[PDB]
Amino acid sequence: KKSVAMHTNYLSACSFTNSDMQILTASGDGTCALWDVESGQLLQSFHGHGADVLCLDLAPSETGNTFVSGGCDKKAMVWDMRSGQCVQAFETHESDINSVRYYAFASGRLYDLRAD
Amino acid sequence: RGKGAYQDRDKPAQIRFSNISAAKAVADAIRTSLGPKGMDKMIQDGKGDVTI
Amino acid sequence: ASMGTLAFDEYGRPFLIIKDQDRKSRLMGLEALKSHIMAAKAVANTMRTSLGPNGLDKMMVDKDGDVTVTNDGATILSMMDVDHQIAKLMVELSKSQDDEIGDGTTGVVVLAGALLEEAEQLLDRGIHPIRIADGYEQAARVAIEHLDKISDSVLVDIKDTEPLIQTAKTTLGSKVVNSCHRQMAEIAVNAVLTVADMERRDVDFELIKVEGKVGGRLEDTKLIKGVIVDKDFSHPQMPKKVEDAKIAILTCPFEPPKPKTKHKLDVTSVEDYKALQKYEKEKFEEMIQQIKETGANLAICQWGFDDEANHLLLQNNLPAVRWVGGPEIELIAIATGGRIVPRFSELTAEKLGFAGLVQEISFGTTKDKMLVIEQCKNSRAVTIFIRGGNKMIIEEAKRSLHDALCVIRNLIRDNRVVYGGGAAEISCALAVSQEADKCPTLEQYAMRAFADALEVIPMALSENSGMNPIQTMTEVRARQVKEMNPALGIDCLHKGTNDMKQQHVIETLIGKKQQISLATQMVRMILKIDDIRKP
Amino acid sequence: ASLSLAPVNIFKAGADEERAETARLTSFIGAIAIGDLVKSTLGPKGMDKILLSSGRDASLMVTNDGATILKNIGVDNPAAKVLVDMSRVQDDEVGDGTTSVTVLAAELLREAESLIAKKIHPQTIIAGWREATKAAREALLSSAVDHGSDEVKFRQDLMNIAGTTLSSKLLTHHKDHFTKLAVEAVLRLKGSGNLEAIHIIKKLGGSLADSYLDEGFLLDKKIGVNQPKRIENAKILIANTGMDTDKIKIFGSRVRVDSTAKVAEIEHAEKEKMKEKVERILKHGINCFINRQLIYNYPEQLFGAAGVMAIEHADFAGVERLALVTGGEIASTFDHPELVKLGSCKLIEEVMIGEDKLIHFSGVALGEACTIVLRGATQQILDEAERSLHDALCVLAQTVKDSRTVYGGGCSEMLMAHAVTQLANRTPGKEAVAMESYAKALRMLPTIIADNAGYDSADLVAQLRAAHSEGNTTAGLDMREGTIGDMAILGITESFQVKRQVLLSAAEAAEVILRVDNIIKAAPRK
Ligand SMILES: Nc1ncnc2c1ncn2[C@@H]1O[C@H](COP(=O)(O)OP(=O)(O)O)[C@@H](O)[C@H]1O
Ligand SMILES: Nc1ncnc2c1ncn2[C@@H]1O[C@H](COP(=O)(O)OP(=O)(O)O)[C@@H](O)[C@H]1O
Ligand SMILES: [Mg+2]
Ligand SMILES: [Mg+2]
Repeated sequence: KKSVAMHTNYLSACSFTNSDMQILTASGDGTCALWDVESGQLLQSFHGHGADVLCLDLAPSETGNTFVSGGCDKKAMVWDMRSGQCVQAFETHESDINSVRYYAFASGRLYDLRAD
Repeated sequence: RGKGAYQDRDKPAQIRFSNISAAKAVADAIRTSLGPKGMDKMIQDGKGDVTI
Repeated sequence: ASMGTLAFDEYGRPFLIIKDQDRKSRLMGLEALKSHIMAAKAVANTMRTSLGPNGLDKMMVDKDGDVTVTNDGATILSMMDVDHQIAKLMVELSKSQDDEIGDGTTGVVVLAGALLEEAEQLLDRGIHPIRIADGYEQAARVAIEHLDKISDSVLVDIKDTEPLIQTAKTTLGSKVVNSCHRQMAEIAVNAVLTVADMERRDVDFELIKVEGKVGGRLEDTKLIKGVIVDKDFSHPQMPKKVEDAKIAILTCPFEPPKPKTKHKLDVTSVEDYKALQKYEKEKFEEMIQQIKETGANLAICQWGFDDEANHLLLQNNLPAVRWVGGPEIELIAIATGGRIVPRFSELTAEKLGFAGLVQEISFGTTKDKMLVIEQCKNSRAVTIFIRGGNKMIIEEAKRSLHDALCVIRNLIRDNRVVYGGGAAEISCALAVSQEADKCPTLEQYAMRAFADALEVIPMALSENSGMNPIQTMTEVRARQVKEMNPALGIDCLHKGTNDMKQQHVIETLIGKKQQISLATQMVRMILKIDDIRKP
Repeated sequence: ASLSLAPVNIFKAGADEERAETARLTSFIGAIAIGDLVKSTLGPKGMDKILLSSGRDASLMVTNDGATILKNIGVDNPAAKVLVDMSRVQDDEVGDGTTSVTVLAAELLREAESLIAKKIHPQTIIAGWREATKAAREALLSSAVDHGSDEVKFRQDLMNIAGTTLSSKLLTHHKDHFTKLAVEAVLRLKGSGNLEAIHIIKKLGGSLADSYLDEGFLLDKKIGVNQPKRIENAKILIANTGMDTDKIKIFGSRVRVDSTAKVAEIEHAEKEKMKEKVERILKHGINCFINRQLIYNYPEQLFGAAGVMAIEHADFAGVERLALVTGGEIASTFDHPELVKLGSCKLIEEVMIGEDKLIHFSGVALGEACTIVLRGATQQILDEAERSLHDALCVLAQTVKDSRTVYGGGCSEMLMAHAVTQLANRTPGKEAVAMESYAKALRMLPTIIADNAGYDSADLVAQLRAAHSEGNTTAGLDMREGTIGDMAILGITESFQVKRQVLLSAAEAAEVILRVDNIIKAAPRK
């Protein structure tokens, strides 16, 4: 097992990426983190989203480059590995999104990426 | 002339005194462990770890 | 009079009719009407202090602690946490007025409250509420006919926008942007006129993008005949400014093609691996060359792309931006005159949009960048970029400019205006008063009460401006009766004259008609209700 | 009647409502409390604050910055929220003036409370304040002086502005050294406004005077194992490629064979692909290689055998800064060596700063990116030094953008207030009283500046007012001894943009808060 345990705060969700090479983690401070299983280095930490993240979803058709994160900011915001930026965000949710399902993705309100 | 500024607010003086008191307390706490005749301290963490 | 009924039978046996009837409340008859009238009066009296140029603001705090300082009545009532059902009816009435017109969301509540306040003393004298509602409907019909009679027409030509500017200024005069009043009116009028189906058809607000960023000043708010995006050039080393850009809009990520169906590509030999690697490299090179062959100077995607495509775009002098949203893609395509191409193989020169200037804009010591597309040929989309000293005034400016755009849209739909400042209400009250003198006396009380309720707007305007309400209203009414001039209103700004024609206080006739109609129907419903059965 | 004071209750449980008296009272109390809290940290003799977090981390920080003080406080008063947002937006627009704008808004709202007590309608106050703001802005613009033509005069103005900005912070101990530091750092940007190109490294230990601006660049990354640790006349190649189990982006591809010999052959083919990638990179003729992403063991040993120093995991900011300082191009394909330019520097080596090892780029080609090393006795000292440098660099960059300068030390406030008083003296009605209160708040600003120093604020303010009314338009407070003097001679200058923004934002927020006559709260979730 990886059992890395490099984390100052607790882990709301530790979602293993679809690519069998790296893991995606989000701490209790609302910042997501990407770790390489082989090397162990933290590739990049995602700022913003001040309240703690609560769900992590990678892209379903492999494509280990984009993911969506939601937490207590009542936000549904999408990232990108190749730039480390919030490429897309949503505002419909208003209460501490618990779990998110990737279809577009349904979170608890079905969002569509092609039309925002 | 005579009297200068009144300095109505008393909080800054209290803050300075409290800061100095805390620093002096820390210095007095660790004074006993100074020099070749100084002696060690045993510190027990909340988790139960013990360090001398 | 409350809790329902409690009998437990005349034989002592249990008498249960409705589930949980012991913990359910009930109001019957006239007391329910009085409670509803009192609640509506409270709501209207809360609203009336934010009416007119001298009206004050309400500072709304939601459940999360976010603060919204605003003057829009519809916004205030929407953000107001009420529990009384009649208050919810008032909130829905304000929302209805906002949806139908966009302006006058505060006048409707005051008018309905005045109508119900008069209906209270009418009910106290033993008149059936249905008769009061019928009299109110008759008086509302008379007032609407009088408004149509005294209405005046304005020209909605693009060559002469002065009446439109004056109407927008009148709309904005009660908001916090009255410091930038004329500039705000100018940009609202130009934004509406730039994007509008000229043959008196609809105005599509989807093509008016209102964006606000903190910093700067209110005077820095400007109308941009293009699209403002919250993105930037993907590679940090591409130029920040492109002139005479030939824009290529794409919705295909600059990645190797991927079938939608579940697909597995089998590699069974070293030659297969080499062929796949060469296929990847050639796909990247071919897509970049296809983009370049059309002669485009700037490429816009929607789904982002990877490092190889980014460096190829930089290497070939092709500035590009990625992850542009769908609505922003549509706006860019509309403004630049270019089509949206779903894949590189369909990208031709004729599908390229054109922009006179594409620039990246900094915002001081904030690291944030925004893309600007403007100087198009015949751009059919506009962007209003609002700057301010804090987010709260930015939101207020957003809703104020929305009010101005809605008013100009109403002018587009119908070009008949009525002079405001209480002149319209006073003239309608006078018309109702003359009509009531000929009516049989039984509906006369309802019609006179309707006239008195209509007279509340000039009183509220006078009281907000510090003038004595009754004296000012009586003087203005006497002047209107003496000299036939339905343009005399309340001098809220103390300009020295009571004539709103020279003061250029202009209101759309459609707005006043909608106000009167909606208030009358809501009052009719509230009068028709006689029971409440809350749990 | 009233929404709350009615026989029938129209609200949910927990919802509240405050009418004119209560709304104005709460707004004024919140604004005045915020202004009093943030003040006393104003002027050269201002003091710092301790911000103790109540959370699990219990983060500790000492600061003189108004924006950071207002950010990290639990605020329930909505008007206080308005002022906090004002301070944050002021910080975003320009680096300084966060405390001044908040104090000005608080004083304006206090004067508004007095005027309301004097039975003056708030609309009249707002109109008078709009007129006063227009007059004060016109006067301040007319007083502005531009030195952007002469290079020596502009450099002197930049030095004075940096010194004035740093005078109120903890860096005032070594103001001269830190002023030289900030001016050199900003001038090295070659006109660009990119403040992210200046990297501040905080290393514990040493004195605060040990801080310095590196003549080249410093990177906090590591070198590979077998790669050289020292390169002279480096040929930099900055990349953003994979170099880590680099897989074909055809994610539907898989290896499906009938024997392990074919699997071994495919593995050798993958290794050969990586070797060919490294050979293509090396064909550029380079001595150093910086990749944004990770570099795995096989490319690491290939670079080591090639005798090329390869730096891995230099983040987006890192590769951008290296591109800015060395002139290289961030590449991702290496099929065209002649179309990619390479960064260059005289020497790269490893240096020790405290107990950590960093990579040093010396004799850089362009140098449009700076690394400032901060040495301090405590973490709080390092954080405050970083914040003070941020303020100084932001103000210097704004002055580079717009070279117009105005005199500080209360001179601009006195001039604007004198103009406002002149306007009010010729205006009839209560608007004159409103403008007089506006000018009174403008006076109160340097009054607080002098009070923080323990001086005789009343006498100094009276002398400044008399001098400005006489015609001495450059008179200002002299905090060295506590008299008045010529700000032009004494060299207290400020960015015209900063004071204009402070005045306009303060007036705007005061008008926004004053317009409120009712506060309605929804039921909180808790
Ligand atoms: N310059 C003015 N002079 C007199 N009355 C005005 C003036 N500007 C606006 N009003 C009046 O103020 C009233 C309120 O308008 P406003 O507050 O902008 O929107 P709402 O009608 O939703 O309250 C309008 O009925 C209008 O007649
Ligand atoms: N050397 C100086 N002499 C006189 N006044 C000064 C000097 N340095 C700074 N000030 C004044 O101190 C005021 C407060 O600046 P400061 O406390 O650094 O942050 P802020 O500008 O955000 O309030 C400025 O308005 C400036 O006029
Ligand atoms: Mg209106
Ligand atoms: Mg300062």
